[PDB]
Amino acid sequence: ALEEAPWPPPEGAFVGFVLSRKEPMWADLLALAAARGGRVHRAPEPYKALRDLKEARGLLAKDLSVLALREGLGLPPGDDPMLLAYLLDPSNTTPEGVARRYGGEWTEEAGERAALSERLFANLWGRLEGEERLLWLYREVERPLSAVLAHMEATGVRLDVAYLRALSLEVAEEIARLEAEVFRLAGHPFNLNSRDQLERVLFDELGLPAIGKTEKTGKRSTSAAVLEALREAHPIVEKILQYRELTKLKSTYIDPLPDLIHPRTGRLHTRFNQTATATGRLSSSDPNLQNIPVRTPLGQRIRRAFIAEEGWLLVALDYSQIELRVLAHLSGDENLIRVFQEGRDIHTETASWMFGVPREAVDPLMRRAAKTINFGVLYGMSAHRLSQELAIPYEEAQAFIERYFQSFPKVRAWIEKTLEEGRRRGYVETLFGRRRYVPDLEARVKSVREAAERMAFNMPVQGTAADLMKLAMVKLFPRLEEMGARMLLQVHDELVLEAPKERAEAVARLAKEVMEGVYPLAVPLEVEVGIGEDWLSAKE
DNA sequence: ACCACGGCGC
DNA sequence: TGGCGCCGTGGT
Repeated sequence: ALEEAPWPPPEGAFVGFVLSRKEPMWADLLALAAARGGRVHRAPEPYKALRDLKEARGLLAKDLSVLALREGLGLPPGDDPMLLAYLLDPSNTTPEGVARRYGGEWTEEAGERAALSERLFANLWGRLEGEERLLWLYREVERPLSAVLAHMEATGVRLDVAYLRALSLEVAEEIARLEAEVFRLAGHPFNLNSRDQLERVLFDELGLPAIGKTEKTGKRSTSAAVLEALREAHPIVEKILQYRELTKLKSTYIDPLPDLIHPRTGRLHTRFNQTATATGRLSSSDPNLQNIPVRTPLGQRIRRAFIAEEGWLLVALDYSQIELRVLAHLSGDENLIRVFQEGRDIHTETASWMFGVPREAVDPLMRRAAKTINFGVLYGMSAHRLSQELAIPYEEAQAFIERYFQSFPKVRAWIEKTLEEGRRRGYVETLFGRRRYVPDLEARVKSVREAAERMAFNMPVQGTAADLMKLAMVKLFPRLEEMGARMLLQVHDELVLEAPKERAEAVARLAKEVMEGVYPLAVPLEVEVGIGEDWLSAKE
């Protein structure tokens, strides 16, 4: 309110900034302002004014820092009340929402954003008083990570445009083949991408039985859940499912990628966000790396499109079975911990325990059953879905779930304990104290309660895995920077680096030891590491 | 263009 | 298998 001072601000001001568009690598900086002690300093020319700052403190600090890096200015992000809000409650994911909740308003003026940032930070910092685990997470994980993420987003990754052109044509050709077959079975062309038109074809013209309904529009569903069951009702059903698979891959991960190549860098600049998810896992966008298929050979073909700069090599590091390792640590189950201390193939070992047989006598189908259960228990898979993933009777599925918990009773115990903590405290927590609120545990509708139950015992595992990775990223980055290597991508429990040929194997060695020793667990952390000219070739 | 929606990937 | 980023569709 009282007088706006002229640029530049005193050291330690919070920034507010307006971009021409939300993606900083592609945006123009339209306006910059700083606030300290409630007084605002507005920048005459924003790009030059960036030079006057030593740190970006404020809402979306990381995003200003990426744009600053684009311009060759080293402007590290620092304090950011988004990070505080997210630690207090991970349903806090955006500035608008955080302002709506805690005070103030997210507007479109730089000066006001800078003033809001300063007030919110003080406010939220006060609300965190005495929350020592969350404060530890802020100082040791979230704040320093934000600078790592700025480096990753600003550096981007090289794409193999020639390879993607060839992949596009190969997929395009298979799609054309399938739609021709579909039209022949239907007797006319129609828009396969229109669920309304497909509904008419399947259930009115071809007279197939409808099963499920749609959620809100109240029509006959054509979802995979329905088509799955109808695969014998008509040969057209299988063709649609194949068509959908390929068209989703092409529309999402083949066609858009070259347009994301930045004209100034010649690289693709994946956006990373540390306040997006319920669990604390990093999120990515443009493209969303998390949803590149993980089973299909198609998924593998997409990773082949990510390549090293000439003379460099990609290094891919993955925390193997980290979710189950974390579950072993949280549960304290001695039989599960043993598997991982023995360094044995953990699904074979699981099968060995479950079925009461030596490991030599575990056959591949038994291993598959154990693998399915290991992750079904983790994610709270149903006996019904189990019996159809293994293709066995429903009652044999139930028996198999119980068999797992008889062998790993402390896992059963930990799940129930976690739900009890959640029902009593209103939230659950990770190893490090990252917190998720779970109000719908005490709910009437069975459907909703069970979804809440699943979040309640997943979040502690997923979030612990998440913060192990983040902590490792924070620790690795200054070591990589000094070698002239880069951190490029993070997805699931995997990290991808770029280093010159000559330093590649040294960088691999270094990254593996930092990641494996980032924190002591009841079981060791194991990192799978590979080196290659593309991402697919590096993951092995 | 905006939006909600079905559908699908994790 | 298991909140949201993603796509194309269809209503303004």
